[PDB]
Amino acid sequence: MLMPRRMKYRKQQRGRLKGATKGGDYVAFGDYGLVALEPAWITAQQIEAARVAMVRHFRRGGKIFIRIFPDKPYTKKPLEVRMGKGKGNVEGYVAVVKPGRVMFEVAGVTEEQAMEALRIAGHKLPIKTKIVRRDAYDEAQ
Amino acid sequence: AHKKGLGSTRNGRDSQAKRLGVKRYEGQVVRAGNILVRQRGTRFKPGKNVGMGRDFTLFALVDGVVEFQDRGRLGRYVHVRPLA
Amino acid sequence: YRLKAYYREGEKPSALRRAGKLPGVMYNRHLNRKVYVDLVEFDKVFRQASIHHVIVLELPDGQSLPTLVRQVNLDKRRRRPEHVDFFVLSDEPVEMYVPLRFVGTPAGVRAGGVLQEIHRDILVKVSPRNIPEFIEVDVSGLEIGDSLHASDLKLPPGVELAVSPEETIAAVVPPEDVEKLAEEA
Amino acid sequence: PLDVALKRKYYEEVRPELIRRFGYQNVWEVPRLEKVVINQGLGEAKEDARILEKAAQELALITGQKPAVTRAKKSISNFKLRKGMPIGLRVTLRRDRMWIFLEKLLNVALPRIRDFRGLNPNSFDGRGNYNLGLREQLIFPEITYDMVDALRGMDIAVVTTAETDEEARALLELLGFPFRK
Amino acid sequence: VRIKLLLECTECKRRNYATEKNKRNTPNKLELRKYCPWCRKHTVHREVKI
Amino acid sequence: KFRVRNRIKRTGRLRLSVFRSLKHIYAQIIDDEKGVTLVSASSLALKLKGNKTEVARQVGRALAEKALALGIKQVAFDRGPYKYHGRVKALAEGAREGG
Amino acid sequence: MKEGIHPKLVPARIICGCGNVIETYSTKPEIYVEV
RNA sequence: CCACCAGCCUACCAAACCCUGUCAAACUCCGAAGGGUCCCAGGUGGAGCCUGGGAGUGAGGGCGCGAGCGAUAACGUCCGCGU
RNA sequence: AGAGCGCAAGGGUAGAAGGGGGCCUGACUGCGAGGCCUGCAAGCCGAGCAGGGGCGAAAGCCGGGCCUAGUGAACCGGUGGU
RNA sequence: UCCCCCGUGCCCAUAGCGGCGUGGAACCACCCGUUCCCAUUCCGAACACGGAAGUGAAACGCGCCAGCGCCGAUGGUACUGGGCGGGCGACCGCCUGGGAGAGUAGGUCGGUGCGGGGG
Repeated sequence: MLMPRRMKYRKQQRGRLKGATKGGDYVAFGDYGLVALEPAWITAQQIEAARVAMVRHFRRGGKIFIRIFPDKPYTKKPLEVRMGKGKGNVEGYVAVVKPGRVMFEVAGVTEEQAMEALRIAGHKLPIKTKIVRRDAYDEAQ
Repeated sequence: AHKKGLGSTRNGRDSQAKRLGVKRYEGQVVRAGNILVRQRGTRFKPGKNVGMGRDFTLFALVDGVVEFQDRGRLGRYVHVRPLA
Repeated sequence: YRLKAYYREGEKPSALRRAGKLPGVMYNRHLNRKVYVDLVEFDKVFRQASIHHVIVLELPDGQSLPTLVRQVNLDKRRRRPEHVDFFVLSDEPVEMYVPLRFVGTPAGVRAGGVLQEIHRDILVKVSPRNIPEFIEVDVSGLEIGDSLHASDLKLPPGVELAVSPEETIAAVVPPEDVEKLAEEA
Repeated sequence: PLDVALKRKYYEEVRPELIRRFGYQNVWEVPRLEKVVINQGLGEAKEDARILEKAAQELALITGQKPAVTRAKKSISNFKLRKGMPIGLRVTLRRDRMWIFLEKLLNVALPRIRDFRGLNPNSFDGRGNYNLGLREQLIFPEITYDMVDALRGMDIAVVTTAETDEEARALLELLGFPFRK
Repeated sequence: VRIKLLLECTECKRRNYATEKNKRNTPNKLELRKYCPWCRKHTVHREVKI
Repeated sequence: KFRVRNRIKRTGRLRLSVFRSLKHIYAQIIDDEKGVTLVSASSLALKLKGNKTEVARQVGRALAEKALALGIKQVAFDRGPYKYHGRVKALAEGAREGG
Repeated sequence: MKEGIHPKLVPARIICGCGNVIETYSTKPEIYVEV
């Protein structure tokens, strides 16, 4: 989780999400990484779920970084209502993530550690991902 | 069915869009009293027989044809030059 | 080390790509022809390179010339190289990223702690007569909270610097556990 | 010209010491005196009219000139006064006028200050400027008890063509400014 | 609003007209502004009536 | 610092681009657009006299004739820091009609 | 300084506590103080 | 731990700034594809212009992509270009 | 140019629209070329012309306000005049 | 024909900053006097009116440097007319033409006409 505590617009329109990551597939941080495969929102609930499952499995572990950040307002209408009359509610605080975007990375772990960890952490999220090392990513800032 | 407490709004209010834009360009004869630039701030500064009014609007003073100009450390220019 | 090269003509990349050749451009001072290589040995060799090591491209033109890399645009989608830039070398003081090899196991390290990999690759002005290989970086006496930066690093006699030097090249950071489940609060 | 005591001495004494020790092989770059403004801005002009500025003009009356009631700038709720027209008493002194100013100053003004320990040395701007305040208005010669209300200090400002510490400092010591230590 | 209200000035030397507005709230005692009538050049003008 | 183009409030029509400086008075009359000038008259930069105010007088009137040789009738005294103390040559009698 | 209602000038002395005799030129005619 | 006033220290909080990446309909340094309109040119078609009598028509719907809304549900509704 | 530019924000502005002083009163009169806009109606822009008026040494600006909100056709009747 | 400067204007920062070197013989600028013209919500600073001695630092004019600042090719890609499949959608692919900024190379502290004086 995490988000602004006071931004600019309570509500904002859904939008269209096709692809291209916009920017963010290299590193400069971790030594292993987890990268998305589909153009969807990732919910901060799921995000912190991953953060958990991660630091959870590997206790006393080093530092993990989240390149993403859940800053998209979901419009959730009250339950059992009728059409029109308004909109949703500032629920589902999430982020816009497209394939090829490094959601999150580990550094200081172990090989199989980072493996199983990021493996499960990714298995949590509403998609599927790529577990990546660090070599080609070099340069691009 | 059961439809409990819902609500309302406050935003069903819009400003009547007023047709704004530039009407005449280089290549068109404009003869004395023809508006050719609708704007709010100085998007287009007047000049050579060009005119401005009480609301930043460019028009024709002569029976001349429009043309443009760029002067960075001054602004954007329109010059409606006629014939010798 | 060694790698093949061939002159690009101007044929649309789409084909060159879809076959097996990796398209790219090379240049020096004013020269700017177009070229291409071959993914597999290109990939394999580049691992033993980047802007850390020097490369050589032999060409069926009668001339074999070495370059360094630079700017690598990618596919984003499905993640992999799809274009490369190669700056032809010289002997006149050039600027690029020398690797910093982390060395030292102090108090930040060992007693928990994780190194802050900021700048392995750092902007330096070295004469292409000299070639700094693996600039050592002293970690031998650092503790969590602190860092290391500036001229503290190794400045080989044939290499000059020009970044800040302020820029923290590395630091040590605190680990995590179930104590952030207390933060969960 | 208006020959006072420290003026004639500046003419003469300044050239030997300044040119010999500091070394200034330029007849006109040589950074000497400059503008000396006196400023007594309060903030108590919440109102009380210019019966409160009448006090402010009495100040300029002592320097031998008439002032301008420069003022504030913004809306301050805390100590009242918004917009920006209260009390920021100011006058501009130059050449032969500031001459008589500092004249009366180091001649007779300064010694009766009560905590006249030593002219504060740590108030250097560093570009040929020197800024300081004071605790009593009557420390200067001309004004005696027959006008005083309670307390009305002054923030003296003296810019100099100088640019560094040493030159303007010893300029103050060649125009009589007895520092702390 | 009436506080600013609406009043009309008239020339002296018989009648004449021109239309205006006031501000009684603002220090507006009486008005004798200088304008031009239908007949002849610019002259006097006095304020009167609603 | 006196720009404002007072020359824009002189873009009205026909210019007299000048400037005053310590020793010389640069009284010039300029055809604009192409910025092609015409009529110059100066202090001792015209080799006339040494006091700007007297020079002015004489110069303007000398300048008058110059203007009146090239079919010149009216322009506008050009300066932002002008202040206008006249220098009652004020290029008014000096050809222009001026004031 | 110019104007007109300016508080004027005129010389002033100094009959200090030591016997000092300084010659000043400020605003009030009778200036004298301490040292 | 002192006063004429300062020192000093931290796996604390944080103004700002530098770097590391980063996000945006109501952010915009750059800015297309495109549309728009004048100028010259071709284009003979139930093109077009101009005045004049007769209408009807004003619940429309689907698919197509581009946006809203819905839950990036609806053989859902809401607009736009396209049929 | 992040200040301010009455009020909401947009656009705009320090080569002024902002802020200081002096004379004033063009929130002028009789007309309006030709254009914005558009179902009608209403709204928007203004050259020039002539009467005279204010400031400007002049060249010259002035038919209210930096603009977009502050509005109500007609029928009825009040009131002063022709 | 051109050299140095002054008045000036055009390009719109590759024209700007900063560091630096140089000129006062005509100039420019400080300077100089504050009686006269004249003005400052206060200042002869500013605008001035009258100008001998001096100065070339500051004002500026010319020169050298890129550190900052501005420009930015060329490869490739984004997105896209128009055409055509594939997927339950979320969405992906191909041709035809159109073609960015991101950045790398590298560029750049100037370009220039009217008028005036001295040589």
